[PDB]
Amino acid sequence: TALVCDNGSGLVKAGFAGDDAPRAVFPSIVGRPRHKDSYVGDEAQSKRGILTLKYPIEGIITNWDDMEKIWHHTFYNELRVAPEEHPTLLTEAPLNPKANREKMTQIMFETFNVPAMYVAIQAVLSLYASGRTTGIVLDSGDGVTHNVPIYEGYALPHAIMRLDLAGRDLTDYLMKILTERGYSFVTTAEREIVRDIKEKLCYVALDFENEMATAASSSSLEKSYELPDGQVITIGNERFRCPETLFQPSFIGMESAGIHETTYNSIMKCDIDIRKDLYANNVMSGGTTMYPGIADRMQKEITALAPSTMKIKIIAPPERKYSVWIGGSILASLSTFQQMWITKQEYDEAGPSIVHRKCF
Amino acid sequence: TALVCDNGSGLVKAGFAGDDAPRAVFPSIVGRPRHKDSYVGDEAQSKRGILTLKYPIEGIITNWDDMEKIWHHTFYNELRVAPEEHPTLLTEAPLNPKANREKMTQIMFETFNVPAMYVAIQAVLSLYASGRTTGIVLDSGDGVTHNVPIYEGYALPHAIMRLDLAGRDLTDYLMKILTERGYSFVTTAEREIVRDIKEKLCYVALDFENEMATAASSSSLEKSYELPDGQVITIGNERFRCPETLFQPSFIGMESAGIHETTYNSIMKCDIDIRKDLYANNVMSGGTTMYPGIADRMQKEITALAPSTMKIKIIAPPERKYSVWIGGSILASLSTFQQMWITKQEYDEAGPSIVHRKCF
Amino acid sequence: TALVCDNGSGLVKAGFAGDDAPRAVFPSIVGRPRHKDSYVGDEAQSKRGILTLKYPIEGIITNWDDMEKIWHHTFYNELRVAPEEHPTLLTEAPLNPKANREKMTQIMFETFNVPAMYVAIQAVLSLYASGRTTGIVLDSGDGVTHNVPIYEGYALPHAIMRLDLAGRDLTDYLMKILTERGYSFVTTAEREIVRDIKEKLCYVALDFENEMATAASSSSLEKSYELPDGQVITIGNERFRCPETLFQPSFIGMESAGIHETTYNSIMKCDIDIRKDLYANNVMSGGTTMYPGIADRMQKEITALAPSTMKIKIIAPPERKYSVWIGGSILASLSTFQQMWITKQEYDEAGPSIVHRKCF
Amino acid sequence: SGVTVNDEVIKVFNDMKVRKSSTPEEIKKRKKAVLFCLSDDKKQIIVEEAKQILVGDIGDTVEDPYTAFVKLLPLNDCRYALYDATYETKESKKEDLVFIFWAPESAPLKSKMIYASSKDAIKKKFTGIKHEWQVNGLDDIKDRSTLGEKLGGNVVVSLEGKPL
Amino acid sequence: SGVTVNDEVIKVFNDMKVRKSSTPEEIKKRKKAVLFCLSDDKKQIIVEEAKQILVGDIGDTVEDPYTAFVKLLPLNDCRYALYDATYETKESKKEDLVFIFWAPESAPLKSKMIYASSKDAIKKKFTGIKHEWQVNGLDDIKDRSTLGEKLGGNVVVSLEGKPL
Ligand SMILES: Nc1ncnc2c1ncn2[C@@H]1O[C@H](COP(=O)(O)OP(=O)(O)O)[C@@H](O)[C@H]1O
Ligand SMILES: Nc1ncnc2c1ncn2[C@@H]1O[C@H](COP(=O)(O)OP(=O)(O)O)[C@@H](O)[C@H]1O
Ligand SMILES: Nc1ncnc2c1ncn2[C@@H]1O[C@H](COP(=O)(O)OP(=O)(O)O)[C@@H](O)[C@H]1O
Ligand SMILES: [Mg+2]
Ligand SMILES: [Mg+2]
Ligand SMILES: [Mg+2]
Repeated sequence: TALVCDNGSGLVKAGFAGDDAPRAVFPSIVGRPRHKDSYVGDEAQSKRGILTLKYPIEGIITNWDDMEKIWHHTFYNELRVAPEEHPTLLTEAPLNPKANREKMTQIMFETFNVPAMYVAIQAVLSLYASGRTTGIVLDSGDGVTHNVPIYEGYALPHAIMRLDLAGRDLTDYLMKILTERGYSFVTTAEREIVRDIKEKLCYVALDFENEMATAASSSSLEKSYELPDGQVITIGNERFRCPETLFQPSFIGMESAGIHETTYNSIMKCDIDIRKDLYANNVMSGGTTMYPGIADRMQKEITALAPSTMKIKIIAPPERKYSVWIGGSILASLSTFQQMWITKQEYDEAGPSIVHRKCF
Repeated sequence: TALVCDNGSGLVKAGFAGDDAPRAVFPSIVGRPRHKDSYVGDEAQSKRGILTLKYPIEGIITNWDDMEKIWHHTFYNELRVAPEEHPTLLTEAPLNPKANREKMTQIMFETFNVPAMYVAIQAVLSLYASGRTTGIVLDSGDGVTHNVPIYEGYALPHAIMRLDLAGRDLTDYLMKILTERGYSFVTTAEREIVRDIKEKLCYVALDFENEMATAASSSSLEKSYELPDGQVITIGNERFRCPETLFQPSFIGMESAGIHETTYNSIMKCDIDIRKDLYANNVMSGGTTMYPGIADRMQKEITALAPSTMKIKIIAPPERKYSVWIGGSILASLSTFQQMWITKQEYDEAGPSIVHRKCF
Repeated sequence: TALVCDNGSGLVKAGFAGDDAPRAVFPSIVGRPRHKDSYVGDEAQSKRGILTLKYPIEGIITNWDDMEKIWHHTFYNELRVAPEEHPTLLTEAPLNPKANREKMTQIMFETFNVPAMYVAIQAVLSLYASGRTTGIVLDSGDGVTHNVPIYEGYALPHAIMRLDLAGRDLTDYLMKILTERGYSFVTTAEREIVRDIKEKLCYVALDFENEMATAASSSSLEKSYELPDGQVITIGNERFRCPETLFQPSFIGMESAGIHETTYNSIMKCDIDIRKDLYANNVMSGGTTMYPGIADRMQKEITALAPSTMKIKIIAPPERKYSVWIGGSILASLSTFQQMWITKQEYDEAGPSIVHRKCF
Repeated sequence: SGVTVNDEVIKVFNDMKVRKSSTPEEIKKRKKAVLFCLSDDKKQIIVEEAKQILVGDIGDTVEDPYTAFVKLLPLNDCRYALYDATYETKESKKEDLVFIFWAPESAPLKSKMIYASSKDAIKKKFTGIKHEWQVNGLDDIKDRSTLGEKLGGNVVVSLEGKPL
Repeated sequence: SGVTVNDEVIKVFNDMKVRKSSTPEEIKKRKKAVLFCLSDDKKQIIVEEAKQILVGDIGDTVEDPYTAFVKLLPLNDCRYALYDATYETKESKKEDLVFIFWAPESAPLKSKMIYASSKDAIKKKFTGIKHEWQVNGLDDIKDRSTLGEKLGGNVVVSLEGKPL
């Protein structure tokens, strides 16, 4: 048995190795009162008008006194097993600095007293769970969007693009374009409802001008959602105007390239001989690539940038929301993985420096 | 032993803790002659043609020189025990200002010299005595009608509705619609008789138009009441035309919402996630919710306003007339409540400021 | 000659261009009977117990069958001139959607048959009438409060904050804190009197704790107001406890930031090089910034948030109540503005699409 | 406001909230459902002696862990309870524990008031318990679908192995 | 309750309520004050023939438009009237038109009853007229300050160009 605790940007996924899906999915929030000392995860999302909300993984761990709270809430209150009897796999973002990879290993052995651990990369486990070892991985989470080109099982660090537009800034834009209709969502509990409208009713337009010109005359588009108190709100052309922010970031007012051009400027930054085996192997993951019609829009927009003799292929697996977690649940439930781990005795004879040697 | 003195809007209920019902029930009146200096409670209701009647709790205490009279009449002349040997629980209305909660504590310790006291909220003790800690409390008294939504044992102060239509304005309307028949009730002693017709013979119509159209042809409706001098008055369709003022306040000429719409506009003013556990837990109390057929009319009228997928449930307990008092008689007769009280030594070392700290 | 009709959130201001102040100031209300068909403006404020009141500009126009009533009442019954012989400037709120800007132009040319029109932005005309083209505009009206940062004559749309706390929710809070004293204001005609107590006797406390601790012992604070029937009500510490809701919205029970922090979170959302020329040029407008001591409180509270080397300056002009209207009365009475307008012939050759081209 | 919780209650809560490495004998002695009551003089919340469901008694004497939990509760008196729920959502298979405040409408007022004022005194000591559920009438707890209504509403698809 | 208003009255009201583009000759032929009376057989409200004040006659023959309006009204008979008021408030300069029901105490009862029952029949046809003002005694209309009392009370600062 082994615990797999994915250190998400906006959702901590955690479960036991060998399961198909994580047991615990909860926000990466530590909330403190404005004037119990700290509320963690779903408790700080439930309370209203009294808390100030902080994120310790707002994709690189910023605050280690808040991150210890998040992990204490994962083992005891959500997984429901003691950490000193279970080995604990963890995950880190691409481009994580070397000092942050040692402090993540020191907390598991000194604070939580784990018997063994391991730390993997979030982009590599997404590519291995699409049956590939070479391919560019679009990992679009809640708080950060990465393009990681991987050639033969090793991510190329100078070519890793990072876009700061991600699915959290689509929630806080969907509260603006539904305020245009008249639905004045503004509270913390009315942000979770907008985030659940986003999952169930948004989709990416194949062409934005011909869809928005069809949105005036057609009645097929308009949907009806039912709120927690049974009121019915009617969403119209805000279904495709929200995830189109990922392809045109000028809607949310930033000058950054879209996800069809940070993908292209990450293939062009790789060596000349390996670009053809990255054009034909775009692999997607994370919660924000779950929209329908986004594999059909990424293929169209990259093909318009890329030269004409190259084969552009976007691979979207159907369980890509949790592919970083599912890849760490297969790999830690292997019976031949039992000597791969970093044991507590190897920490006692080499300190935090062990993590670079065995979790490369 | 402990005294429980409920500071009623039109009836002071008072008794000893551990009894099922209050020993003393008397009006909240101080009467003074037009030209003994002041008559209190039943004395000022008995005298005629010579007194001007004043109310100090006409639900928030207005006059503290008249309220000291009311409480002096409760301890000595009605309870019949000295206050300096008995601890004294008191009650306050919802939305009572912070200065009025300190002056209520200063009078008990400095004027009456109580050994200990406590002050509770009238809406919270009504909800706890229906076996709930979350639910909207319709507290319809003599002089004021409150809707207090309570979530997890704490009343939400921005959502507390107050309607100024209450059971006292139904007495002074029943003297008008029995003047239509020819029974010229006009004196002070002929107002108490009209108030006793109201208790024994009024009921809420399930549908007003089909009951009033049945009232012309049917002989089942018409009742006969016997006055203190043995004369027999015959009341007809003024049985359901009186408490229908609570559902249509345009009868008594005010523009205010009825008690089936101030209840709804107090659930809609609460946060979106908790409204479903207020729709299914309407709890009633006070003397003016005692009419038969009012739990069956509140369910019908709120269901016609509320959205269709929400479960509307009205809970009427059978002893709801004194549920604020009975809840303070159980809670002050507990043997483990003996360190909860505010003692006289804690007043001497912290002044009136102690009441906020220990009677929250 | 030209008409300038400001489409207010709670007060339609309208007059002829070249005048110093609007001829017509009346509420944005269409009232309909519960069971003439519709009463508009002051007629629906005068009638009592029989009307249900609706707002079509409750700052973005919601109902176009009610907004046609409001404008029909402005031209004929209040301005007193026929619209087909006078060109008509109009105003729109910041963040008004593109479809609502075309329907506003279609009604003027097809229903009212104007010879020419123009549509301006309410925040830009407030900044130009303080002698600036760069500066953050706090526009606090009756129903909505905007912070619009403007750099070189163009409002930055991603940085425009909108707070839903505004001067209408201070009237409905002043009816609660004067109910604490005993003045039971509850009717529609007793809401206009509370709204006139608010104009003449409220002020913003420089420090709330030292003013409210002075309010217990001092006799300088307490004022006396005289009602329409000659009765005298005495207001105490409800003079500064009412507009302090704008700086602490937890009093009215919402979790939103105050107007000293929605101003700060609108400067921080603008580009890094232009924030110093927004800190030193805060400009205020609208009816709800008219309180005395609010330019001295906004400077204190923004300085406590902002870094210490930045110069915080709040500019309050003395005629800021009507600065959006006065700026449209100067600009439409210019003799060189006569080719700026959208004529009826330009509507006939380009439809509603003309408004984007010439009223940018 | 009165009553404190006994330290034998907190030991039963720590056997349910955090589970730990167990023999196949001892994992059949964990508690699926526990009822907490009040002592004879009404000063302390205690663990009720012979009203509990073990995990090892499921599938044999107890056919279903939820239908045999509704039958524990007395219909003329009030209880706290603590139920370890097993539910599968649309995307994930979960397991959390539910605090039930049972207070029927047929109970006397001296047993309805004394638990409503003591609920905050036993909830504070139960760290990390997410699902509170007050229950009054039998009809609100008896059906299987009304537990899955509090747990996820419309996203639960299998509660205690049975589909909804 | 009886009398109807003649269609020559409604034409005079539409010349006052909505003004329109006018030559400097024609804007001096708009009406500042008009008196409406009853016909000889008392079936219809008519425009009275030679009791009216024009806008063009102000500043010459009529020195002041309000002092020369009080002198039109008969002291032994009743009238409706219609006065286009010019008033400046504290913050704004306005112009609205006032419906005056003149019915003095020295008039006979057959001329006091027949206008009080016919007032609702001529008010309904006057759309959008805000300021109703019944007047009985001379002393209540004669002073300038008692018009500004009905119009704004204490917020009027200049009525017909003269300060109050
Ligand atoms: N079906 C969906 N459609 C669109 N967005 C979704 C969907 N499901 C989840 N999301 C979003 O994905 C984000 C969480 O993705 P995740 O990969 O877990 O992020 P992270 O690992 O950065 O915490 C949230 O913003 C969430 O709203
Ligand atoms: N059976 C009854 N039916 C209707 N009204 C009743 C009944 N019994 C009492 N009342 C009324 O209830 C009011 C007193 O209720 P109470 O809750 O004691 O008020 P308060 O606490 O505001 O003094 C009086 O107006 C009384 O006439
Ligand atoms: N002197 C004043 N002090 C405080 N509030 C005022 C004052 N004068 C007007 N107001 C308020 O300002 C609001 C109207 O402002 P306005 O800018 O016209 O709003 P809108 O344009 O949104 O209709 C009303 O709530 C009114 O009570
Ligand atoms: Mg992720
Ligand atoms: Mg009461
Ligand atoms: Mg405005």
